[PDB]
Amino acid sequence: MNGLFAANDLIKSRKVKRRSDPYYRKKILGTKYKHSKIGNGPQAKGIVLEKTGVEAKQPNSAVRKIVKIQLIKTGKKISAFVPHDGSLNYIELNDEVVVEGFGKKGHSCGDIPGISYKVVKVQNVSLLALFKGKKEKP
Amino acid sequence: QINIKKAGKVKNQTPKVAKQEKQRAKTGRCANRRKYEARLEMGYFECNGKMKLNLK
RNA sequence: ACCAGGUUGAUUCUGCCUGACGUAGACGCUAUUCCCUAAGAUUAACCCAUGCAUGUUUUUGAUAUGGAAAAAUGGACUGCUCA
RNA sequence: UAUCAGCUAGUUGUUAAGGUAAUGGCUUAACAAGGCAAUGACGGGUAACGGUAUUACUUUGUAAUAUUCCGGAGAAGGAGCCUGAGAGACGGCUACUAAGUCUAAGGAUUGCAGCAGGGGCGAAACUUGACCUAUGGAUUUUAUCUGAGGCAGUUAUGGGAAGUAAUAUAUUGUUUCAUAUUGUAAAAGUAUAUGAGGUGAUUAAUUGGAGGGCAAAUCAAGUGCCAGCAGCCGCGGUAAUACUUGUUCCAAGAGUGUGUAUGAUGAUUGAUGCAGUUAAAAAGUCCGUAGUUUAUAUUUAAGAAGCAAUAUGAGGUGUACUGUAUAGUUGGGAGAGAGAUGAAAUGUGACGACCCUGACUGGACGAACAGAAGCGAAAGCUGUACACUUGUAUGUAUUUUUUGAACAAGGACGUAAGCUGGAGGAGCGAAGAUGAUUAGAUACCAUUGUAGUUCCAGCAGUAAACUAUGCCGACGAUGUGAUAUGAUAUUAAUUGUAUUAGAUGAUAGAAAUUUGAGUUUUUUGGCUCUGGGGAUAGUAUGAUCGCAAGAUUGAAAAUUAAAGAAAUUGACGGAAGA
RNA sequence: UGAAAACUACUUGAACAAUAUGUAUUAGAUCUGAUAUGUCGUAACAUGGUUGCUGUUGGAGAACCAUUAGCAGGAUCAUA
RNA sequence: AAUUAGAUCUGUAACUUUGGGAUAAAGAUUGGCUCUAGCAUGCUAGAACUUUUACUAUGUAAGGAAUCUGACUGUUUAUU
RNA sequence: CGGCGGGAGUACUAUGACUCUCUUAAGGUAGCCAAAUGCCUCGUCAUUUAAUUGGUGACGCGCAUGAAUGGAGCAACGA
Ligand SMILES: [Mg+2]
Ligand SMILES: [Mg+2]
Ligand SMILES: [Mg+2]
Ligand SMILES: [Mg+2]
Ligand SMILES: [Mg+2]
Ligand SMILES: [Mg+2]
Ligand SMILES: [Mg+2]
Ligand SMILES: [Mg+2]
Ligand SMILES: [Mg+2]
Ligand SMILES: [Mg+2]
Ligand SMILES: [Mg+2]
Ligand SMILES: [Mg+2]
Ligand SMILES: [Mg+2]
Ligand SMILES: [Mg+2]
Ligand SMILES: [Mg+2]
Ligand SMILES: [Mg+2]
Ligand SMILES: [Mg+2]
Ligand SMILES: [Mg+2]
Ligand SMILES: [Mg+2]
Ligand SMILES: [Mg+2]
Ligand SMILES: [Mg+2]
Ligand SMILES: [Mg+2]
Ligand SMILES: [Mg+2]
Ligand SMILES: [Mg+2]
Ligand SMILES: [Mg+2]
Ligand SMILES: [Mg+2]
Ligand SMILES: [Mg+2]
Ligand SMILES: [Mg+2]
Ligand SMILES: [Mg+2]
Ligand SMILES: [Mg+2]
Ligand SMILES: [Mg+2]
Ligand SMILES: [Mg+2]
Ligand SMILES: [Mg+2]
Ligand SMILES: [Mg+2]
Ligand SMILES: [Mg+2]
Ligand SMILES: [Mg+2]
Ligand SMILES: [Mg+2]
Ligand SMILES: [Mg+2]
Repeated sequence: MNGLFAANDLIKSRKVKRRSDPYYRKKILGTKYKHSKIGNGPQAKGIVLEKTGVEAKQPNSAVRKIVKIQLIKTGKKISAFVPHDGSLNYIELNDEVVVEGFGKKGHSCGDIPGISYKVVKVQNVSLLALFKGKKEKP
Repeated sequence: QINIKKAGKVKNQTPKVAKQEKQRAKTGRCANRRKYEARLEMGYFECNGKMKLNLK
């Protein structure tokens, strides 16, 4: 298809080959509006229901502490990972949390299986500061 | 049959020693001045950075 | 006008993941000045308490020495939002 | 966007009239059959207001642009109209639908996508403040109005000019304090000057990190696969520079990090500019329309047609004959085992096998010659004689004059099984049933046994259908061969054209290998088809084919740091030789 | 037409019902595949103990067996 | 017992043994008088006027969605 | 013409792919169901209704279903 007067056959052929790009295919179908887990935003809110732990994959061995919540914007149930040592003792049930993502394009990183979200705020108190000990929990 | 009772075992167990107050650290171009004269005396520019700075 | 780490007892390739760097929104911690510049667009073009944003003019002169009405002239511009 | 290929009936045109400020199927009579499409009509989706001033990144240009300015549309949703130079107007009127509010119960009434402000929604966004100072509008705008428009308050939205010390404990003297003038619609604030007091451990610096990428500690104390850290690789088993605390060091600095989109890194979208034998990738093979493209000194090569040698060829189709062997019927002779396995067993024979003989009937197939030899578009093609029919190549003063290459739509052929109908059935033989081996065998071994494999008439369309190498065109190193045929030459040779086998060098390649897989980062002669990390998966769903089995087209949600190609060193073999 | 109130006929036409259809989204008894984490065998890799592998047609707890055609990516580039 | 029913014009689904389902379902029109227009000369289209509005004296299908069983046309206990 | 069994252990509970065992001619395969075929029985779940021993769709250790004594199946047709 190399010719001087072949612009009509060149554009029609190169649009077909571009559809096999795995990043461009999701842009056409619009999957980020259809199958989004959290919506379209940086954070979210929720209500805690359980305080349970999971076990990491081989070859490491530990117990990772998580929490099963229910979102407000959509209404679905989801699990999030408590990201610091000794931080679950602040958390009580029937409370509110704020959820932030991991930063690996919608996948799970580390040896934590099937979980892609982590807690950042409890009762409008920063959990990063509360581990440092600057504030106190009401 | 999963235990969550051992949450926060290590950090509450290690004993706390207090901080030691330090002089007020200089800030600004004088902070860059104290760092430049300290590097020039040990020949840090001549050996092309091949030494240990934090020595303890 | 620049690339690095990861498949093997060791080697050379194809191939992808990750690090380093921009542009718009939200968030954590900490803040002494001065000048410039911005602030309910993203979901709900969803519902509104209260107060205020369009009147001028001897053209005649209200049993009235300067204002009643009637006439004349503009309210179709300007401002707000993106269904 | 083809998992949207046909669509349109006031729709296309002619004549005539009405209506408008005006052209016009803009509306209405009569007549006619037109109008648009693979250069994508007609449909479906948008988390779609169009340009522009302005930002990035760049070797011919891409991406963002609610934000400054120009243009278009709407005032809860729809429709209709008055006044008027200009409204299908909403801080103008009428009706219906969805929401309401006041009442003495007869009735009356409201549109904050105008400025403040409240409610809901959310991860997410400010004073129910003063004023006509400057720029403007309202038919002369020096005094009327102006929530248009200015002037101030709240906020880490960003960009600038700067601070937190300097000279050697001491000296001098920047901010945190106040006051005049200038200024303001009136008040701030900025600038110029002036006052006091005495401090840089001060009123005056934080955020992240210290195994590699990646600048900086094998520093100390606790805990022992626990608690925990880590974008990827990876640390934690009583001496951890890789978790918790404490000391010290590094990077940026009035800022510093965490996170969701979206660009660059990317020569992993390749026009410049990727790859298609073996890593993902050339439809099973030909014919042929739209689109793409072309040898020319404008008159001629090539192409197509046609002769000679009736050269050469398991090319195809149909009638007539023929070859031994296996199996069966039968006439003679004779009288115990025949047949198979590593070794045996069931089965089989005195109603006489097995062997040597004499005659017959049927079905399948052409041994040895038989090759790195021939023909065919591919799948394929070996007994003889005739009939019909067909290729490529070599020679040559034969006709015509550019008729060419490759191909979306369409068409034909296509081993082996498998289907419906009729013919036939010697050997072989899935399924089924028995005898041994075995812990177990429904498998390998052996004995039986049906469909099938044979012929005619049709459907069906899949293979490791492989040279795993699409088709056309120009140039290339020697040596030994093979098929056809012409010239020189003559019994002794060396030479022309078209195919084809192999060896040694030379190039190219990641390498094995290699006359193309060469003429390439010093990348371009023309044209069709296919691939973008593994797995889910050639799986679901829709459409088109088929008597059926099934065939072509062909995703996603949830997952995962590898999967893979060529080649060296070991180890192993119920592998082979010396 | 009518003194007017009003009656009659065309035009634009909001709203309310009955059905046909197009685009999204979502409950459901039962219940198919797939991914992430002990029991019974030994299909594949050496001639993996019956050499492997594609295509079709039948069997079966399970990998998988068996008839027929093909390929070397084989255990042979090779002996009148 | 009641509703539907004749004739003309539009329109017609799931399923399928590809013939059917189907006259599916669902809508609209119908008198009298005076004319115009075709050619086949007794049939069919259109127009104007008018009314206590038109197949209906007699004759004339209620419709749709599912399950069990028999393939269909046919025959049989003269008198339960 | 006819016929087509029973008991024991074995992978937090639970179940038994797998194994052992009495006999016999062979031990109901492909299919189908509380059906005109299911005693207990007005079986269990869903749906139809204000309310259902009725109707329809799923489940199966089926008193006593099952292959020309034919099994599975509804397009056309039915006082
Ligand atoms: Mg990141
Ligand atoms: Mg809005
Ligand atoms: Mg007045
Ligand atoms: Mg919008
Ligand atoms: Mg929009
Ligand atoms: Mg007309
Ligand atoms: Mg724009
Ligand atoms: Mg509103
Ligand atoms: Mg307006
Ligand atoms: Mg308007
Ligand atoms: Mg209006
Ligand atoms: Mg308003
Ligand atoms: Mg407002
Ligand atoms: Mg904000
Ligand atoms: Mg620190
Ligand atoms: Mg270093
Ligand atoms: Mg990190
Ligand atoms: Mg680190
Ligand atoms: Mg590539
Ligand atoms: Mg391979
Ligand atoms: Mg391959
Ligand atoms: Mg022969
Ligand atoms: Mg030849
Ligand atoms: Mg094309
Ligand atoms: Mg084709
Ligand atoms: Mg055919
Ligand atoms: Mg194929
Ligand atoms: Mg192929
Ligand atoms: Mg080929
Ligand atoms: Mg094996
Ligand atoms: Mg084997
Ligand atoms: Mg091999
Ligand atoms: Mg009439
Ligand atoms: Mg009958
Ligand atoms: Mg009787
Ligand atoms: Mg059964
Ligand atoms: Mg039945
Ligand atoms: Mg019931």
